[PDB]
Amino acid sequence: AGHMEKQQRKTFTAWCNSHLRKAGTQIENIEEDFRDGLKLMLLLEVISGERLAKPKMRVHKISNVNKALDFIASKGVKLIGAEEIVDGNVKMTLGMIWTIILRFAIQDISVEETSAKEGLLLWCQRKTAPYKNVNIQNFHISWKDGLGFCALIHRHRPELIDYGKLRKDDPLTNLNTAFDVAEKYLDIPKMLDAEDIVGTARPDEKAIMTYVSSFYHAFSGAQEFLEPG
Repeated sequence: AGHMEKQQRKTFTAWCNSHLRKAGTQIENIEEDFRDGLKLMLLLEVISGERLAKPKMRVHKISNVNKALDFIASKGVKLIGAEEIVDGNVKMTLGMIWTIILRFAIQDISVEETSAKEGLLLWCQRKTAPYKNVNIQNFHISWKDGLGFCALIHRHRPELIDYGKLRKDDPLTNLNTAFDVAEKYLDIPKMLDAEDIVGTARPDEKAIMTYVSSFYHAFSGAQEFLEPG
């Protein structure tokens, strides 16, 4: 339970499905749908463009999950436990998906010889720097009023948002505007809940990084496989 888990369940699920839809499927319950490892394997194949080992019981689920872990390991990722994944351990399942997001969607981001998390932050800063009422300094409260998200969109597609009519003191509108526009026009699923952001002063960094990284991939064209489906 908890605020962190709630945000991660929403964001991670939406991110996974932005890619799984390319493979003709999707998960519908992150606490249950990776337990048999099939969808975990399919997700890895979609975002890497590589072919994993060929995929109904206990060790059958363990085997598929292990096939997924083997692939992750061959890509340099640390490594939770296969048993805990098969058993539906929420914390560990979310942690595993985060390691996948970090490795396959953020780690390889680079701007002005800066990479991974710092690279993504700098890209955000470069894109939003022109806007006087935005000041991205982190992956949490800097995005709370919603102008940052609106700025990322406006910098790439000025006709989608009338930036000058955005008022910092109406964050619900700023957030909903960016979220709806990104979903409709950019194919970036709503990974964040506007009302829930207004209700906190500590939005989850991993959830925010995940969502912003999708804007990077939607606009850069840097990594074909990471573009939203």
